[PDB]
Amino acid sequence: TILKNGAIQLLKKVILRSTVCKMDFPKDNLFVVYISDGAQLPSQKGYASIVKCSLRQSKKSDSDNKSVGIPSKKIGVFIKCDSQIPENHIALSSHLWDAFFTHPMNGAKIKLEFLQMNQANIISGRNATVNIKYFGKDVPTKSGDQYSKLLGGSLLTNNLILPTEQIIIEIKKGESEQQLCNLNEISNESVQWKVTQMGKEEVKDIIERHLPKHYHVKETGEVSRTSKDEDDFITVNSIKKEMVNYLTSPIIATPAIILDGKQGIGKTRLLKELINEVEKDHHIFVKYADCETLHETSNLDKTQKLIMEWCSFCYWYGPSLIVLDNVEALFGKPQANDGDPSNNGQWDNASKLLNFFINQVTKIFNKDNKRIRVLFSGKQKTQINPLLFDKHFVSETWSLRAPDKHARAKLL
Amino acid sequence: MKASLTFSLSGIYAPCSISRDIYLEYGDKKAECLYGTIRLPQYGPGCTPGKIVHCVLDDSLPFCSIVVPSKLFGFMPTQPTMDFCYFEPILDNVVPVLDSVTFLINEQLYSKLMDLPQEMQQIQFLHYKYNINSMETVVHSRDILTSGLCQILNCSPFPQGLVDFTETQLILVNDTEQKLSALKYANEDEEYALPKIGTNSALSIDLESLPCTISRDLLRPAPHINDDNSIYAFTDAETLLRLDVTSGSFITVSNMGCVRLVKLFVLLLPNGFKKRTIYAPPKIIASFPDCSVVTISKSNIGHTDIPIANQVFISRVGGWLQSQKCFQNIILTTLKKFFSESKRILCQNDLIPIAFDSSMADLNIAEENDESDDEDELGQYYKNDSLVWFFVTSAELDCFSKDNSHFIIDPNRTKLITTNITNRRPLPLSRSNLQRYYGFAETFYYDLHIFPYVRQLVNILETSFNCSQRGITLNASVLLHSTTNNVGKATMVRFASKYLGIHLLEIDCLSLTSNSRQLDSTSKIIGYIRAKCENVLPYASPAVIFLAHLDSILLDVNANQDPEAIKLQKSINFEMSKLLDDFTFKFPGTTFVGSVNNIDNVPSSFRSHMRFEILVPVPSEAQRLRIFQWYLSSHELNRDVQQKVPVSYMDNISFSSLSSYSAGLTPLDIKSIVETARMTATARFYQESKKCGWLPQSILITQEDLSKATSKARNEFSVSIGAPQIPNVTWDDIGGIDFVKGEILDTIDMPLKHPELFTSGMKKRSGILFYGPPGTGKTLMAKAIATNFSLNFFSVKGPELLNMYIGESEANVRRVFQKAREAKPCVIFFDQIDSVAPKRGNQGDSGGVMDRIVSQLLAELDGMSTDADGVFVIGATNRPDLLDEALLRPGRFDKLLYLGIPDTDTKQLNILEALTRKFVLDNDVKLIELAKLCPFNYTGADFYALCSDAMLNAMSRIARMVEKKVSQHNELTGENISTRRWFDKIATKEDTKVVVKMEDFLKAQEQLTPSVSRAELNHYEAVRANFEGA
Ligand SMILES: Nc1ncnc2c1ncn2[C@@H]1O[C@H](COP(=O)(O)OP(=O)(O)OP(=O)(O)O)[C@@H](O)[C@H]1O
Ligand SMILES: Nc1ncnc2c1ncn2[C@@H]1O[C@H](COP(=O)(O)OP(=O)(O)OP(=O)(O)O)[C@@H](O)[C@H]1O
Ligand SMILES: Nc1ncnc2c1ncn2[C@@H]1O[C@H](COP(=O)(O)OP(=O)(O)OP(=O)(O)O)[C@@H](O)[C@H]1O
Ligand SMILES: [Mg+2]
Ligand SMILES: [Mg+2]
Ligand SMILES: [Mg+2]
Repeated sequence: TILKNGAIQLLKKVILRSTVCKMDFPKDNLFVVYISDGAQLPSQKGYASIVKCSLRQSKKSDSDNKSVGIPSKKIGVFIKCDSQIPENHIALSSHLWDAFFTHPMNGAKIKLEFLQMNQANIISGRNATVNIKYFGKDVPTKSGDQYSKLLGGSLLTNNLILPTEQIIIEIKKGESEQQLCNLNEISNESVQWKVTQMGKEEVKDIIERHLPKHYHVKETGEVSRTSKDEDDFITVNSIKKEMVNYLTSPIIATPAIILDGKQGIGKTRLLKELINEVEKDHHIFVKYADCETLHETSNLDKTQKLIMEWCSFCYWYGPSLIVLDNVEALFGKPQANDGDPSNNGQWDNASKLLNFFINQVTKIFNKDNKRIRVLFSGKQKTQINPLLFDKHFVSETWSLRAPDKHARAKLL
Repeated sequence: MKASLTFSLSGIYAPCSISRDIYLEYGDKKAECLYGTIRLPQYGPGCTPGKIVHCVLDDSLPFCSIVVPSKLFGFMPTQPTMDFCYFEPILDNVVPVLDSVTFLINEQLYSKLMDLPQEMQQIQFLHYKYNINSMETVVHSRDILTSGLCQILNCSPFPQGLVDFTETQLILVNDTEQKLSALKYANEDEEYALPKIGTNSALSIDLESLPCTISRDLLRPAPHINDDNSIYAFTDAETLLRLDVTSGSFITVSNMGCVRLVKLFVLLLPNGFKKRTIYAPPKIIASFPDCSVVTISKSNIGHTDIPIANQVFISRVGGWLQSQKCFQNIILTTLKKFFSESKRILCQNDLIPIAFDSSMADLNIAEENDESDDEDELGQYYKNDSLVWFFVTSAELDCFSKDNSHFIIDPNRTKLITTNITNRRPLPLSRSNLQRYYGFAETFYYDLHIFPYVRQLVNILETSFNCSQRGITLNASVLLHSTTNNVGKATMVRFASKYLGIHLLEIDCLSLTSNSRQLDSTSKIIGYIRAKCENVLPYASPAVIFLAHLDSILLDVNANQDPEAIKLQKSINFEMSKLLDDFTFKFPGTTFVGSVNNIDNVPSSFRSHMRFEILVPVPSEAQRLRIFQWYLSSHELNRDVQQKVPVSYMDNISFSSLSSYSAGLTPLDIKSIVETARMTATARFYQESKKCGWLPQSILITQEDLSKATSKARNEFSVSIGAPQIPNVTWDDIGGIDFVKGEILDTIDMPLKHPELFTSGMKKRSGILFYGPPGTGKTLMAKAIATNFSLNFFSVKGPELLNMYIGESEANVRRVFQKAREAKPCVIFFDQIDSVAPKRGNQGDSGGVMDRIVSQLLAELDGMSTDADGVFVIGATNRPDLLDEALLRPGRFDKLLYLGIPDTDTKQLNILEALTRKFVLDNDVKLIELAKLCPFNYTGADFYALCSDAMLNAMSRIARMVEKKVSQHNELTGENISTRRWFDKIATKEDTKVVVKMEDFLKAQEQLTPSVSRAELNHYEAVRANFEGA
């Protein structure tokens, strides 16, 4: 397979699952990815793209304006080997997630194409310019030359975009290959630039794409992210140290774990740092929701739609860990006293929801042990709906306890 | 490593000869003999269990190619063999050593083994006789040396390993039953009967559904055509004396008016298949009826299969899988997934299978407006979950006049058709086994005998399949119920459906509705089930409609029956019943198949119409054997996992043990047990792998693990549904009670564990009460005797039967027998029974609630469970005379447990002998003199108080020591340090832990408090004179 230019030949195709490993070399290269030493590499240069994901469009016009999905716009990258990642996963560079126009997150699948560039595309001989169009308002432009350093200088490709401060890297000119281009070895004498000025009539056509703006809330953008409100935690009780091992075994007795303890003993912060550690160590995806917010709990159908949404989302991503805060408000037995249990019918409104959830998840879990797990939080093991225990949905368990004076002081 | 593989006639201890190149990757001076990892890929979905062999270099083999001895695979090379292995070299060449070695030999040779008069003489002769090498021999259980010789029975701590010829168990076993004569290495004794070479056709060979799908790689021929062979059938070399033509790659069958042409190929020795049958892919068996086909014919006309079909015709087969918009989108795109790379090869009216992943419903499968080359890569990431049949509607064509006998679709041709639905019978499980090919969550294969009610239900349905020839519409229906949840009703019906070859429709009433019974909503409930029924049933199949958990919809309200509540439900149940009748009138058969939990509250106005009322039990001990067999079956554990290590049980387990230790458990508990075991096994595996050393390349399961899990499960049951504070004490600690505890314990032992004397209709000592003074422990002995036979346990903690609501407070009484009946081998204990037992002749005042609860309770515990034998009830109260009348036969307790004061000096010593054991006893003076010193007026609580005082005083003495040492150390410092900063952080056992001496007992022996005055004992014995002196 030789492409539209005889300079380029196509070698092999694979699909791989995106993960985070926090290895990058921004002072050297950006538009690059790293692949396991077990995934023996046919070529260090290639093309990649997100495998687009969105809901079925199960309703006419999807109830919203956008008519058709934007194409993949696949980007060429360098590929470099490392042992530090598990098989078939990919480390995707920080300045590449933003090009793929979604927050950096272990999750969606990547396309990977392996490529040959022939001697027809070696150093020099096409001293091409590139437009650096400003896609949003900025200081009166800095020099184009500095971008040859600050983009690392490793690689480029036509029609590149960088939303971090909204610049477009694009060229469409004769006497250039208009493809993947080398840059790492190339002298700055062999390249030119246009720091092309602002213009609404140009940018508004690009803004017709899917643009769920990533930093729409004011935080000084990616330039400074003036929005931190979090920290580490004081490692008081080792509960983290047990659970993070357990919940990441190759296989588990049942899909569910329950976490309980006295009000204010610190469920929430602990869950946040369990999330963060799981999100950093072993490539598990998370989706997280609060019983306060999904106020559909007055109705069945839309709530059912939410549960099927979470199920589907999980099953399309990699291994994932669903976590729920104060589950009693969603699935708890609605009267703590049994009372008259609706003339002993016992099926009050709530339990239906939980039954549908357990049925769906069980159907998933019988397929493959990793595909989903769930982590409840509540006040007391025995106060949540016994039907949760009846079906043997949960087994292993932990409780937090009043921290012992020694660690308590070390916390203080 | 995907090493190339070759086989040799060489024997079970001939070496492997390894490839001359790969020796550079493995051969090194560290090992005197090489040992390598043998994993020949067998037919199967799972990987290969690990084997290990003695190895040598081969000087001659082609690159990356290996010779193996055939004998370890249970065959000689009489037929062609697989040409690759997943071989691996072993780091440091290390091998485990067996503790157990065993060998089964026929009686005649065994006589020679006995004629060898000593173990060392036996070893010396026989190892040389068998050409074995000392230490250098490595073997497996289920190695068979030769026919009639050396079946390897059991090995430990591994199933395979090295033998220490100096110190291993080399166990003689005599094959007194000649079982070895049943063993064979596949070798034929003679040429097979009547070869038919040169005949155009052959007969008397069957067809047989595959146990699983087989890869593109496992067939030796693999011609490069992108789509040519999907039907991919195969047969062993027997075909070569049936088909004379060179094992030709495609052959044809016709019977019953059909046409089939089938791609047919060889089969290899590494196999479990039987002779003389075509092993049949699903698409083959679906095209034939359930009637057998036993015929084959040679033809070359494949070139006449028309390479252009200018149009394409098809239809979906009807089924519940087709009715829903929330599936139609995936089904419609599955059309594309099908016809892409499904170049047709076959006659019209064919049944092509296709399958999909039901999770995918809400997902963009990322092909529309993506194109390029991704779709089969996602198809490599997915795996399917449910399967639908497509019917090959006859094409109407103009490229050729021949249209019916066979045609080829090519996706370069743009047509399809969607003629709504066609109706066709679904295949019977006994022939098809269809589930196991596509690997879905298999239904449990019931047998037709051992769960007799299943035979009842499946016959009840079969009535209406069979009566279809008699033309009568039988209108058969059934209504399943159980006294407890989790009995698998739905799965059992599913089984029946697949076994009989009959469609099934399923809807779950916990799911079906946007709301429960409510105002202005009966239409919103009932129309939904009406619509979803109408969408399929009158179109296609035998009529089978399954409704789960109907009690959600069909309910009856006795009280709180206000109009705005009652009128809706009361309309609802009829408004359904009329629809049920309408379905039974309009459609053929209309087999309603209901299910419910608590049967009592099904609407009688509905249930009267129903008929068979099958009650499905909790599984007996004889049943659950089959349950465990299923879940421990290799199929059920070597799936949902994906790491290459396989899992198995091993021969130390025996289902009998679990059958002894498992009862009162549902199938869900059994599954949870087995998976808890699998979790423990994998955890043990990886944790050991963290240490360098010998461990198996497979994960193994133990009886002690299973037992521990069973205890865990029974605890989880007791915590969720049973009582808190389960039976949890050593009977060893209830000292001093004598033949009184003898008669008690025997009275509760014998009906529990010698049932042949007790499996009878007469009364059998169902209840006991206790009336000793306080301070002799009744409450302890109750939980202890419960622990002695693992009785189910419920404690009435006194007055909690009472409640505010006159007219409902008695409900806790019915509850007691509800929970007892739910926990058949149970002990029910009313502690402080006086709290609900005044004088039965109470008062001439009002008949207040205190009388109405107790008399009703006594009457019901006299009048019920007296027939439903099994329960036991216990009561204790330290004051006899208030339980005056219920000591007569109508109160039935009738048992004289004056569990009172001790009577003998040794027995009172036996108290402290049973009690003190948990701390360190002094014996520098002997115990008996304490009993001699005691006035004969004390009880176990008193002897407890004495030992407690003594040991606490000794703790105060060691405290008064170490506090002095701390004070001295403080004076040796700033006298101001934190009390933690020395003796505690040093954790000095010597200065802190248990010490005692008998002089602290003798000093504590005076200061007790005998609050049971002798006047009290005298009064109680005076009552005993008429309660018990008889
Ligand atoms: N172990 C800990 N490590 C770090 N911070 C902690 C820890 N325990 C408590 N905190 C701090 O105290 C706060 C109180 O806990 P948190 O807000 O998470 O409670 P919560 O689980 O939401 O409580 P509840 O749901 O009972 O109201 C945390 O937000 C965090 O700032
Ligand atoms: N007798 C059995 N043999 C084998 N597996 C069983 C058996 N009973 C239950 N199981 C397993 O446990 C599961 C029980 O779930 P199922 O949907 O069958 O229950 P159900 O009949 O709806 O129960 P319930 O109405 O009491 O909640 C089955 O799907 C199956 O995997
Ligand atoms: N083997 C034994 N023989 C006699 N007494 C014992 C024995 N083991 C323990 N005891 C004592 O029996 C005492 C229990 O006394 P008793 O049965 O009167 O109390 P209880 O269980 O509170 O009573 P109730 O049945 O009224 O609820 C315990 O405090 C313990 O010291
Ligand atoms: Mg909280
Ligand atoms: Mg059920
Ligand atoms: Mg008591």
